[PDB]
Order: sequence, then structure tokens, then C-alpha cells
Amino acid sequence: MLDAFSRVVEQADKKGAYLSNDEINALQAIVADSNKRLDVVNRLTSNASSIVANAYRALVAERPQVFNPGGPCFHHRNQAACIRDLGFILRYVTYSVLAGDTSVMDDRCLNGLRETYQALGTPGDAVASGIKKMKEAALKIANDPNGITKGDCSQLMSELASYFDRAAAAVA
Amino acid sequence: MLDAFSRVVEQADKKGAYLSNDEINALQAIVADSNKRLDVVNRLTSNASSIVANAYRALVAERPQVFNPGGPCFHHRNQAACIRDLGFILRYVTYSVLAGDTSVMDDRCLNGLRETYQALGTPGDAVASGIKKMKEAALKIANDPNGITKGDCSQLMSELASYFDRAAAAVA
Amino acid sequence: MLDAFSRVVEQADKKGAYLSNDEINALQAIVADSNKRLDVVNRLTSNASSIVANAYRALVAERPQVFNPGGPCFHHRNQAACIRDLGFILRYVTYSVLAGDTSVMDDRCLNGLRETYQALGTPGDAVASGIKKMKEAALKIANDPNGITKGDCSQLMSELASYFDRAAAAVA
Amino acid sequence: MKTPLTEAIAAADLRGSYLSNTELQAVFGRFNRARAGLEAARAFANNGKKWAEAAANHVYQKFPYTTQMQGPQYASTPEGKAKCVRDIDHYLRTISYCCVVGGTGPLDDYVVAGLKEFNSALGLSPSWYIAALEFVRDNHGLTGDVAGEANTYINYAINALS
Amino acid sequence: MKTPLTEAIAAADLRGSYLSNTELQAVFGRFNRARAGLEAARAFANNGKKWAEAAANHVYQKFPYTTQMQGPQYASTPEGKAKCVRDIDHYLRTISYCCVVGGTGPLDDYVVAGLKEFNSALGLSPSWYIAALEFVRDNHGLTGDVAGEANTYINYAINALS
Amino acid sequence: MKTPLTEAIAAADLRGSYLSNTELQAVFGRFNRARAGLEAARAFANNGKKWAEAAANHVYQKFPYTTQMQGPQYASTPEGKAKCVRDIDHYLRTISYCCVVGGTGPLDDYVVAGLKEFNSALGLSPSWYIAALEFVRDNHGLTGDVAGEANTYINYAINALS
Ligand SMILES: *[C@H](C)C1/C(=C/c2[nH]c(/C=C3N=C(/C=C4\NC(=O)C(CC)=C4C)C(C)=C\3CCC(=O)O)c(CCC(=O)O)c2C)NC(=O)C1C
Ligand SMILES: *[C@H](C)C1/C(=C/c2[nH]c(/C=C3N=C(/C=C4\NC(=O)C(CC)=C4C)C(C)=C\3CCC(=O)O)c(CCC(=O)O)c2C)NC(=O)C1C
Ligand SMILES: *[C@H](C)C1/C(=C/c2[nH]c(/C=C3N=C(/C=C4\NC(=O)C(CC)=C4C)C(C)=C\3CCC(=O)O)c(CCC(=O)O)c2C)NC(=O)C1C
Ligand SMILES: *[C@H](C)[C@H]1/C(=C/c2[nH]c(/C=C3N=C(/C=C4/NC(=O)C(CC)=C4C)C(C)=C\3CCC(=O)O)c(CCC(=O)O)c2C)NC(=O)[C@@H]1C
Ligand SMILES: *[C@H](C)[C@H]1/C(=C/c2[nH]c(/C=C3N=C(/C=C4/NC(=O)C(CC)=C4C)C(C)=C\3CCC(=O)O)c(CCC(=O)O)c2C)NC(=O)[C@@H]1C
Ligand SMILES: *[C@H](C)[C@H]1/C(=C/c2[nH]c(/C=C3N=C(/C=C4/NC(=O)C(CC)=C4C)C(C)=C\3CCC(=O)O)c(CCC(=O)O)c2C)NC(=O)[C@@H]1C
Ligand SMILES: *[C@H](C)[C@H]1/C(=C/c2[nH]c(/C=C3N=C(/C=C4\NC(=O)C(CC)=C4C)C(C)=C\3CCC(=O)O)c(CCC(=O)O)c2C)NC(=O)[C@@H]1C
Ligand SMILES: *[C@H](C)[C@H]1/C(=C/c2[nH]c(/C=C3N=C(/C=C4\NC(=O)C(CC)=C4C)C(C)=C\3CCC(=O)O)c(CCC(=O)O)c2C)NC(=O)[C@@H]1C
Ligand SMILES: *[C@H](C)[C@H]1/C(=C/c2[nH]c(/C=C3N=C(/C=C4\NC(=O)C(CC)=C4C)C(C)=C\3CCC(=O)O)c(CCC(=O)O)c2C)NC(=O)[C@@H]1C
Repeated sequence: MLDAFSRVVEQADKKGAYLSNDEINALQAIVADSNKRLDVVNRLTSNASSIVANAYRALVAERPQVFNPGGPCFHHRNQAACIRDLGFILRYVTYSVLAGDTSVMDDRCLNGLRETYQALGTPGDAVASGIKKMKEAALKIANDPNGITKGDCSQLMSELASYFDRAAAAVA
Repeated sequence: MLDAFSRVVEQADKKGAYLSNDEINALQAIVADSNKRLDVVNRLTSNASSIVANAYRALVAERPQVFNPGGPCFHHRNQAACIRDLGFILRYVTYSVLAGDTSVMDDRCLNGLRETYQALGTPGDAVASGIKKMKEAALKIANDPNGITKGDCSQLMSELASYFDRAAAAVA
Repeated sequence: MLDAFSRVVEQADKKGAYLSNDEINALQAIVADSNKRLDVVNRLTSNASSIVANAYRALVAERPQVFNPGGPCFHHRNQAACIRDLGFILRYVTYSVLAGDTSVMDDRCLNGLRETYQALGTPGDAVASGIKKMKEAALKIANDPNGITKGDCSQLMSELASYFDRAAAAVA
Repeated sequence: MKTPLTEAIAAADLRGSYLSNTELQAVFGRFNRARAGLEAARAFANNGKKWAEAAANHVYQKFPYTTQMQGPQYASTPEGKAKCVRDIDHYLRTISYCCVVGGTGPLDDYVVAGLKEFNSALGLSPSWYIAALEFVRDNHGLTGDVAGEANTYINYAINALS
Repeated sequence: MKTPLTEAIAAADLRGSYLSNTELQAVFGRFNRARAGLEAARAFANNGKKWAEAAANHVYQKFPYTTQMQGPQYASTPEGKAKCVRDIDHYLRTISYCCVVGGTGPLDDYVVAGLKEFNSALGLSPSWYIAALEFVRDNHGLTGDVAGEANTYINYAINALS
Repeated sequence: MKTPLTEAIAAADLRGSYLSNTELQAVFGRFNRARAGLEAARAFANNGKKWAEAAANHVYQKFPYTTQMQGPQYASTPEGKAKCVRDIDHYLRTISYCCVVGGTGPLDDYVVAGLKEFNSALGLSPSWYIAALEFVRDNHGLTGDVAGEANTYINYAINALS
């Protein structure tokens, strides 16, 4: 497991040299917008349940075959196991926004998730569609003008988007 | 694990439709001859020890190289391990006649039994010969006229034969 | 696990014949020089720490890149893990001289050691160089004229050399 | 899945032996009640889709809010009603499987396993289904042992739903 | 397999270290008795096949039924007698291996491991073998330490057979 | 490795949930002291290589034997001195990483993990390094919170070294 800082430190040690001035300033920028970064991490945590529920609802509304008698995701056993999985992806996406790094998600989650769904007969292109919808919402919630100090938490959305997109690609 | 009934139910759910009338009658036939089916399962259970012992005796009488100094099955350690294995096959064959289904044998036993014997250096074509002899006896015992009500427990022998043949093929 | 004796016994059983006269004399030779064989096993055990320490020192003096910032063997974590590994090889080499057989080393150590170092990014050709140096010393120590009864513990050195060389080849 | 035959086999495989006399009777007595179970699953086969619409109407009168409130996960729209008749059918369809199998196997793996984690995560309520499931238990109107088998598994789903 | 050398190595590998002074002596003292063991295995090498027929006759007189009863697993037929001389030889052959190895390793893995599960599953009886094995223990007529090594492993097979 | 951010994530993954309010504050309060840590790692970046030669001389005066005795693992030869300035630098370099990370992660995995097993196996002594490490702790001469962060991790290496 690595974070935004511990990752640059690892890059500095591999060359046996201290963290350059330009690198000290880079992480310095990460700290400067930490408040915005935390608000992002906090708005996803709160609206966690809603995001994965609607992402599931829209996914079954887009692919009714998969969740019906015959499809891979039928039975209460599998129905609850699909929501749970989307919830997992969202949890690690949130972990990554906190750390400013995608390692936690890559190891603990994405690692062998492509082969897993494959060895179970899960569409994969259906899970990716569940993540892309789970993304649309996450951006709308995490970037709401009401209740927060006005500003431009821009580079957070772009980063948030890179995490979701990374997860969806890792299964499809 | 699945049985004669639970398997048709699984086929009905995969299409999201009830068990058709023609399917209700099919299993109805299975129940009608259950008494004969149980007698088969009970005569093999009783004469279990005899069947695997003679199957071993005839197999060593047909292949003396395998059970001598040099052959794969030498040493009391391996000698008892061969009988034990034949006993296993017979036990699951009996399980299948009870369930009217071959799933229990396919999973719990046949699953990776082909690779097992292979990774240990067991002839495979010798084990199959042990099962084919273990079959001849099983049919003679399970289908004896004395001590049982006269009738035609025919389709049971054919089924019994399909289980033994299935097991022998799965190793050779 | 097998030793010099138990290995010939295994060869005799595979043919279902007693140990021939010429084989009784062969092992008889092994017992005749056991005292020399034990002295070899005892001089390596004593000078164990020195051998692996100098082998490490010379190896870092021959390959400074590997043990510096960037190289595979940097960090106290990996630095101590390299000495420890050389120590392992030496321990099993000593075990083999005692048993007069190389089985213990082949199973407990060399088994999957080639793939291990590979899956971790260890040079392999560096470990082999550490063993070749660890050998030069082992021969000098185990074959010192002082403190021991004079004689010709020749075939022990040749055997000692075959064990070290076997280990080094098994990783490079 | 779960059935007295498959079950008796498992409890014998664990002991590393064949079936005991205490188990042989359990499997032998299964086939004795088997005819009633199949005839029960035959009843659902015919007038089973009919009980779906019948039970779908019952739940609406028990809980009026299910067909008037918003449109997130309620049977307000005609689209949501089609899902209510669908969901009830899945229950009746699975219950008939329990009659063929002679055990709560189907319900255990199909509807019970993962029941709550799903329902109480999508806004659906057990009371809606239990209500429309108790309806069928009375209105199915089966004979004797055929009605016995059907009820044993209809009420089972009610226990897990509560 | 099992031998004081291979054994002393295992008990050292577990500790993650070399041999202790308490073990070094155990291996050092092995080579001291090694000459008697090899000379014992040399005795079986020569007149070892002879003791097979000699012991095969002894068991017939001890248990007359072994050569008169039916033909399932008895030495009644001349074919079954060839297997009796064969089975006794396997015992003597393995016992000599224990002398070369200096431990009950061979007997442990070759004849002892799986002894009962096989015998008492094919109708064979231990009493037949023990009887013909006690015969050799007396009639082999070895010297001193050579006879000591041979007996230590001849009687061992008798302990496991009982 | 180890950092309040990476740590707070792990202690949340174990619970199979998101971050708690008790943890959210721990990560939120990390960024508050982050500026002092980075400025500390900035000090080592510049005059960090200088403290290496400065500390290398200090240890020689504390322990004269390190530069006069034999040549196995001492700084007697000019070659060994280059390794002493190198070894001290590795300590200072890693300590600055602890300031960027805001935790003893770097020291834990880089220098602490496997410290003793190596040193006390190659003849090197902790006292040499601790002495030259205590030197820097005083002579670095940093301001306030920048000096606080630097010292918290300079003395940490001293604790593990002892
Ligand atoms: C009828 C009592 C009422 C109606 C219920 C309702 N359910 C859904 C959505 C779903 N229903 C199921 C049912 C199952 N799937 C299974 O695999 C099994 C076990 C075999 C069951 C019982 C599922 C999986 C869903 C989710 C997928 C889907 O959207 O269909 C809806 C739709 C609302 C929504 O999408 O959340 C409705 C309306 N509603 C009522 O108010 C009833 C009284
Ligand atoms: C002699 C005491 C008498 C004779 C014994 C008898 N044994 C068998 C059959 C077998 N004997 C063995 C022996 C071994 N195989 C091994 O690997 C080992 C350990 C190294 C031993 C000791 C085995 C494996 C068999 C089974 C295979 C075979 O059929 O040869 C028979 C033949 C009867 C049968 O086939 O069951 C006999 C007659 N019988 C007596 O009555 C004796 C006194
Ligand atoms: C300076 C205090 C003095 C000097 C010390 C000294 N050390 C070595 C050899 C090594 N030093 C290290 C250091 C590290 N490698 C790492 O990965 C880490 C953690 C990041 C550290 C701290 C290592 C690995 C070695 C061994 C490899 C090598 O030979 O360089 C020497 C050389 C002597 C030898 O080869 O054994 C010396 C001289 N000596 C003193 O007396 C000092 C006061
Ligand atoms: C980006 C998604 C939106 C945005 C955010 C934004 N956030 C701040 C500053 C703060 N964020 C705080 C959040 C936390 N973290 C906690 O643990 C916690 C519990 C008390 C809170 C409230 C926080 C405390 C601050 C500082 C005080 C404040 O609320 O202003 C700011 C202002 C700039 C800054 O970095 O301080 C913004 C702009 N701004 C947007 O436009 C997006 C909608
Ligand atoms: C086919 C192998 C042979 C054959 C069998 C056959 N079996 C029956 C009927 C019964 N079988 C019973 C067996 C059991 N199961 C038990 O657990 C148990 C303990 C009490 C018993 C005795 C059984 C009770 C019956 C019914 C009573 C009876 O014995 O008749 C029948 C008759 C037809 C039927 O299905 O009932 C047959 C014919 N018939 C053959 O020809 C084969 C040799
Ligand atoms: C070969 C490396 C060198 C050599 C060795 C050599 N060794 C002996 C004989 C003995 N070795 C003994 C060693 C042990 N083992 C113990 O556990 C132990 C504790 C008491 C000791 C001392 C040992 C006891 C003997 C016998 C008595 C003795 O020391 O002489 C011999 C002599 C020939 C023989 O096999 O006995 C030699 C020559 N000789 C060399 O030239 C090599 C340097
Ligand atoms: C829902 C979006 C889609 C879907 C998902 C689905 N998942 C399973 C079962 C498993 N999912 C995983 C994956 C993980 N396990 C983990 O611990 C983590 C994070 C650490 C992940 C990502 C695993 C291992 C399983 C198997 C074990 C288990 O059940 O937990 C299923 C069931 C597959 C089946 O056929 O039984 C399904 C269906 N299914 C869909 O249709 C959606 C597209
Ligand atoms: C006898 C007919 C033949 C024969 C058999 C033989 N088997 C083994 C050892 C093993 N057999 C199995 C297979 C199973 N394990 C199970 O649990 C089950 C059912 C659930 C099966 C089918 C396994 C796993 C082993 C290895 C572990 C063990 O010993 O139990 C051997 C020994 C192989 C060796 O070389 O040591 C043998 C010989 N050998 C013959 O010659 C007959 C043809
Ligand atoms: C030193 C000569 C070289 C070197 C070695 C090195 N080893 C590791 C880590 C491992 N080594 C092993 C191998 C064994 N484990 C055993 O138990 C045995 C004997 C029974 C052996 C031979 C294993 C399994 C590991 C991994 C687990 C562990 O750490 O114990 C490393 C670390 C690799 C890394 O990148 O982290 C190294 C470096 N490295 C060198 O440069 C020398 C050539």
C-alpha cells in the first residue's frame, strides 16, 4: 500500500537521492488542496449507499437479461452480490482519493478481479457499465455548490474520474 | 451436489418456468421404481468389501508386474492404497444410484482424479480395469433373483452400468 | 530425505533383489572414511559464520551495483536477507556431506529456488558467485593440515566441491 | 442443493462410509411422501401464474401506498406492477421446486440466501411480499397431503421473510 | 526414509541450525556399529533365498490349514506356495535393508506402513508370517554383533505384525 | 509503506467500511502538520550531504579505533571512510523521507527492518552510527516546527539502533 507522498519517496530512494526541490513543491500542492480533497472523500462516503443503488437500478434497466431467469445475476444470492461488488469498487475509489494514489485499489481490488469475474461467468462489460454510472453520480455529488465554500476543486474531479475509469477498464 | 430431482429443478429455473407436466411424469417414474433402486443401493453396500477385494485380486492376476518389486503398486503402503481407491469409486457409484444423478461422483471423486494418478505414476489403464471388474460383480450381486420380490429392475442395471463406465473412462 | 546408504537400498528394492556384494563393499568404503567425512562436516559448522560473511563481503566488492541504491539488494531488510540465504546453502551443503547424499539439499532448498529468486528479481548470477566464493573458503578450512591427524581426505573435497557446484548451478 | 437424498449422501461422505440404517430409512421414507410433493408442484404449474395477479392485487389493498407514492421502487406505475406480479411468481415458482425436491433447497439458495441484504438495500419491504404470500396460502385451495406439502414450503418463505 | 543420519539432519533443520554436540555423537556412533549391520545384510544376501523355502515349510507345519483348505487366499495350490516363499523373502529382503541403513526405515515404509489395512482386507493372517519369521530368527545362526543387528530388525517386524 | 494516510486506510479496510470520524480527524490533522515536514525534508536536501562528512569526523573522535585498527570492517583505509560518509548519508536521506511521508515508514522498512541481523553479522557497531547521528541532531540547527519534525525521526533511528 502506497499514498501520494510515500510513492515519490520510493522513487527518490530508487536513485539514492533526496527529494528534489521541484518534488517538494509538487507534494506541497497536494497539501494546499487537501481540504477540497477531503470534502470529495467525505461526500462519497456519505452518499455511498445511494450511488451504488442507483448504479444498480440503472444497470438492470439497461441490461434486464442479466438480472432475469437465465442471466448470470439472477437469485437473491447473486442480486445482493452484485450491489456488494459495486460498493467495493466505490470504497477503494474513495480510499484512492484520500491517499492521492491508486495503489490500494490496484492491489486489494483490481489485482485479479478480471480473472475472477471471468471464472464465474460475469459479463464484465456489465460491471464496467455499473462503474461508469456510479461515476456520473459520484461527480455530481462530490461537486455540488451547496453546503461548501466556493472554489475550484477541479483537479480533484479529473483525478476522481481517472480512478473510476481505471476500475472500469480493469474488468472489461 | 445434485440429485435426480434437484437437477431437473435447476433446468427449470434456468428458463424461469415451472416444471412441465411431462417433467412431473418423468420424476414420477423415478419414484415408482424407488424400491428397486434402493435394493440396488443396498446390495452393493452389503457386498462392498467382496467386490473391491475380488476386483483387486483379479487385477493383480491380470497385471502382476504392477504389484511386484518395481511396479507402481508395490509395498504394503501402496497395496492398501489401491484397494482403498477402488473402494472409493464403488462408494460414489452407490451414492449416484441413490441420487439417480452422477454429480456427487463427478465432483467429490472424478474431478481431478485423472491428473492425480498421472502425477503419481499410476497406470490409469490398470485402475480402469479394476473398475470394469468391480462392475461385473456389482451387476451380478445387485441383480440376484434370490431373496427379492420378482420383477424387472432393468433400467437400474443400465444406469448402474453407466456409472461404472463413467468412472473408468474418467481415469484411463 | 535420503542418505548415502538409504539411496542404494532404494535402488535394490526397485529390482526386488538384495544388496549385492559389490554394493556392500561400496558403502563399506563410506564407513571407512567416516571420521574424515565428519571432520569436514565439523569444520564447516564451526567456521560457518566466517565463510558466509566473507562470501558476502567479496560479492559486494565484486558487484557494488547490486548492494547500492537502485540495486536489488539494497536496504537493511534485503542486506540481511542475502547473508541469510547464503547461510542456508552452506547449511544444506553441510547436511549433504553428513548424509553422503544430495537429496536433502535438492528438496528442502534447491527445489524451487530458481523460480523464487526469479519472481523476486534477484540476479541469480550474483547468488551463484556468492556460492563459488563460499566454496573456495570451505575447501581451505575443511582441508587444513593443522589440528588434525594427517592423511588424505581427498574424495571428500571432490564431493564437497560437487555439492557447492550443484547449488550454484541450481540458481544461475 | 438441499434435498433428503443429497443431504443423506453428504452426512455419509463425511463419515467416509455408506448410508447407515438410520439414514436408509430417511431416504426410503422420502419416496413415500414424494407423490404428494409432485402433485403439489403440478398445481402451481397450471394455476400458478394466476395466483400471481391475484396476490398482486391483494398486496395493493393491504398496503395502498405501494400504488400511489413516488416512482423509485413502488408499484405506482404500470411498469412497477408488472414487476410485482413477476416477483410474486418467482416465489411461487421456487416453492413448487421445493415440492419436487422434497426440501427447502430451492428457497434456501434462490430466494432466502441474500434475501435481506438485497431487499433492505433497494428499498423493498418484506411486509409487501409476506402479505401477498399469505394470500396464496389460503386461496390456493389444494386437497390434503398435496396441500400439506405446498403449505410447508409457502410458510417457510414467510419465516425467512420475517 | 528413516536412518540415524537422515533423522539427525531433520531434527536440526527444524531448529533452523546445524547439528548439536548431542546429535554429532549420535551420527558419529552410527558409523561405529555400521560394520556389523553391513555384514548382517551380507548374510541375507547369500543364504537369504534359502531361508524363504525353509520358513515356508515351517509355517505349513505350524498351521496345517494353510495348505489344505480352499483356494481364495491360502497356500493350498502350488501357485499359492510360490507366493508364500515370495512374501517371506520380501520380509527378509527388507530386514537386510534395515541393517544397511542402520534403522527401521525400510520396514516402516515398505512393510509396516499399511500392513493391517491390507492383510485384514485380503484374508491373510499375521500369525502365518510371524510364525515363519520367528523360524528365521533362530535358524539364521549368525555370529555376535552381526546376529545382534539382524535380530533387532527381525523381531521389530514381529512387533508390528502383532 | 507506513504513513497516517495509508495507515488510516488499512484500519478501515479491515472493518470492511469507510473511514470513521475518529480516523477522518487523524488524516485531516495530518495535512495540518504536513508543511513543517516538507520544509524539514527541504533542509536535508540542501545541506544534507554536508552533515555526512561532518558526522563522519565526529564518530572518529568519539571512537579513535574506527580509524587506526585493521581493515576488515573499519574506516581505517580511505576506502572505508567513503563508506562511513555513505552510510551516514543513507540515514539522513531516509530520515527526510519520514518528514515527507509524515511517519516512520521509510526508516521502518529501509533501515530498521533487518538492522541488527545485518550489523551484528558483519562486525559493524551501532555505537558508531548513534554517535554520529546524535551529532546531526544538535548541529542541524533548524527553526521550530521544522526542527521538531526532523528530531522526531532522528531520535527514532537512535531508539531502534539501541
Ligand atoms: C410487488 C410485491 C411489489 C413491487 C416490488 C418491486 N421489486 C422490484 C425490483 C426487483 N425485484 C426483484 C426480485 C427478485 N429477483 C430475484 O432474483 C429474486 C429471487 C429469485 C427475487 C425475488 C429484483 C432482483 C429486483 C431488482 C431488479 C429490478 O429492478 O427489477 C421493483 C422495481 C423497483 C426498482 O427497480 O427498485 C418493484 C416495484 N413494488 C411494490 O411496491 C410491490 C408491492
Ligand atoms: C505365506 C505365509 C502364505 C501365503 C500368503 C499369500 N499372500 C498372497 C498375496 C499377496 N502377498 C503380498 C505380499 C506383499 N506385497 C508387498 O508389497 C509386501 C510388502 C513389501 C508384501 C508382504 C501381496 C501384496 C499380495 C496380494 C497380491 C497377490 O495376489 O499376490 C497370496 C495369494 C492369495 C491372494 O491372491 O489373495 C497368498 C497365498 N498363503 C498362505 O496361506 C501362507 C502361509
Ligand atoms: C561509518 C559509521 C563507519 C564505517 C561503516 C562501514 N560500513 C560498511 C559496510 C556496509 N554499510 C552498509 C550500510 C547500509 N546498506 C543499506 O542498505 C543500509 C540501509 C539503507 C545501510 C545503513 C552496508 C549494506 C554494508 C555492507 C556492504 C559494503 O561492504 O559496503 C563498511 C565496509 C566494511 C565491510 O565491507 O564490511 C564500513 C567500513 N566503518 C567504521 O568503522 C565507521 C565508523
Ligand atoms: C470541491 C468539492 C468543492 C469545494 C470545497 C472547498 N473546501 C474548502 C475548505 C475546507 N474544507 C473543509 C472540510 C472538512 N474536513 C473535515 O474533516 C471537516 C470537519 C470540520 C471539514 C469541515 C474545511 C474544514 C475547510 C476549511 C474551512 C471552510 O469550510 O472553508 C474550500 C475553501 C478553500 C480551501 O482549500 O480552504 C473549498 C472551496 N469548493 C468548491 O467550489 C467545490 C464545490
Ligand atoms: C431388482 C434389483 C430386483 C428386484 C427388486 C424389487 N424390489 C421391490 C419392492 C421393494 N423393495 C424394498 C426394499 C427395501 N428398502 C428398504 O429400506 C427395506 C427395509 C424394510 C426394504 C425391504 C421393499 C420394502 C419393497 C416393497 C415390499 C417388497 O419387498 O415387495 C419389488 C417389487 C416391485 C416394487 O417396486 O414394489 C421388486 C421386484 N426385482 C427383481 O426382479 C430384481 C431381482
Ligand atoms: C581431512 C579433512 C583431514 C584429515 C582428517 C582425519 N580424521 C581422522 C580420524 C578421526 N577424526 C575424528 C573426528 C571426530 N569426530 C568427532 O565427533 C570427534 C569428537 C571426539 C572427533 C575427534 C576422530 C575421533 C578420529 C579418530 C582419532 C584421531 O583423531 O585420529 C584421520 C585419521 C584416519 C582415520 O580415518 O582415522 C584423519 C587423517 N586428515 C587429513 O590429512 C585432512 C587434513
Ligand atoms: C454486479 C455489479 C455485477 C455482478 C457481480 C457478482 N459478484 C459475484 C461474486 C464475487 N465477486 C467477487 C469479487 C470480489 N471479492 C472481493 O473480496 C472483492 C474486493 C476485495 C471483489 C471485487 C468474488 C471473489 C466473488 C465470489 C465470492 C463471493 O461470492 O463473494 C457474483 C456471483 C457469480 C455467480 O455466478 O455466482 C456476481 C454475479 N453480477 C452482475 O451481473 C453484475 C454485472
Ligand atoms: C488401485 C486400484 C490402483 C492404485 C491406486 C493408488 N492410489 C494412490 C494414492 C492416492 N490415490 C488418490 C486418489 C483419491 N484420494 C481421494 O481422497 C479420493 C476420493 C475422494 C481419490 C480417488 C490420492 C489423492 C492419492 C495420494 C494420497 C494418498 O495416498 O491417499 C497410490 C500411491 C501412488 C504412489 O506411487 O505412492 C496408488 C498406487 N495403484 C495401482 O497400481 C492400482 C491400479
Ligand atoms: C544474497 C546471496 C543474494 C540475495 C538474496 C535475497 N533473498 C531474498 C528473499 C528470499 N529468499 C528466499 C529463499 C529461501 N527461503 C527459504 O526458506 C530457503 C531455504 C529453505 C531459501 C533458499 C525466499 C523464499 C525469499 C522471500 C521470503 C523472505 O524474505 O525470506 C531477497 C529479497 C528479494 C526482494 O527484492 O525483496 C534477496 C535480495 N540478494 C542479493 O542481491 C544476493 C545475490
